[PDB]
Amino acid sequence: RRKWRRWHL
Amino acid sequence: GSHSMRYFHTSVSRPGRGEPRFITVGYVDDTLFVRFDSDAASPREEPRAPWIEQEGPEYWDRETQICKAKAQTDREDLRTLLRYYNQSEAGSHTLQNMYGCDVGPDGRLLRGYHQDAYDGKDYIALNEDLSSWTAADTAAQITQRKWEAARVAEQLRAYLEGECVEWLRRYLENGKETLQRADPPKTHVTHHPISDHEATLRCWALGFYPAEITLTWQRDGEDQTQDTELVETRPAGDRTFQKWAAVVVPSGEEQRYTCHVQHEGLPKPLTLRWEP
Amino acid sequence: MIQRTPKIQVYSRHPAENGKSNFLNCYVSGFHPSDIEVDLLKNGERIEKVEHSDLSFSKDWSFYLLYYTEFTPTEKDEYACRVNHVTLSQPKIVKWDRDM
Ligand SMILES: [Cu+2]
Ligand SMILES: [Cu+2]
Repeated sequence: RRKWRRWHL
Repeated sequence: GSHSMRYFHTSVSRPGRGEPRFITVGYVDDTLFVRFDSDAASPREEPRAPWIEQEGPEYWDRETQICKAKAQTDREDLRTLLRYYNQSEAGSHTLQNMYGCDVGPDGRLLRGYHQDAYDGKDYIALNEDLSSWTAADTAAQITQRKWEAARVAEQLRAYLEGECVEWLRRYLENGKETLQRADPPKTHVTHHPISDHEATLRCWALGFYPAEITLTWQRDGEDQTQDTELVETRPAGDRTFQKWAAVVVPSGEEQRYTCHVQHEGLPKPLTLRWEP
Repeated sequence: MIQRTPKIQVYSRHPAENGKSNFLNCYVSGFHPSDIEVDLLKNGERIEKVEHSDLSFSKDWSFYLLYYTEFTPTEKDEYACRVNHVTLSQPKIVKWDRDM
């Protein structure tokens, strides 16, 4: 199952 | 044996035609098992292998939430990248992300991955230490600075070492009927004249799973690498793969050539010749 | 941004046997950017209702897609794949050859 992306470039 | 899980994500901006298109798929080994496409009517992540279908509604709800948030993060990030590369808002650009983990036969983490690309080129990648970054250019160095301040590597490391491996092991047990079954290639050699003087020998491998395979032609026991045409391994559409390798041989010398097939499904490597 | 023109293979799922239902595949890979148009052709005419896989990519970031359709090969009927991409001055046709 997925990992939530909590960051922006 | 060894195994992998990967999530692939692509956003493609399309100025003047609404929000970016966003598509993500997840794989265990060479098996597609989930997909999300933003352009679907009421988009949800959907199952693509039978062994994921037993996950309960909470699982699909959380996956769909993650897919939608990633789409929205990519939309903002594509705008950021226009600033970082001093680009116009007129053109279509692409943001790709892959992450996942490899486990060994004991189910231990072998390697974790998380890497991003803009317009088809490396942007920033977590190193194999899961603790430091490789930025491809001075724009990605900005992101690197932001991600160091925010301790992003630590957060990814915790996921890659923990949930990533735990869930992959679960998928492997739940789909063991297919995920832990190697289908050997079905093989044969075809012969096709190209003139009175030479003919193509083509060594076929069909129906195999996983995709990894080695096909080599030898002449009198010597590898013919520079003389061998070898197509990319390709999907059959039914979970299995196909490949072939060909050499041009002088008419009448066909019996000097042997085709060698190595595949995880095979008891031992095969040796084939053309059989008239 | 570098562009990479698609590789193209056209083939059947199973060995072609005249009169038995099968699947015709057109596998496009190794390309960038991801916008691409793929038609499957029967005797030169676009086949309706062709399906395709979801966009994904290889380790080098280049994209790949599978387009496919159920078909029943005959001795007579010719099939082909027509691909258009920003790297192509004109759309490329690759004919289905039972032997490839
Ligand atoms: Cu295993
Ligand atoms: Cu945000």
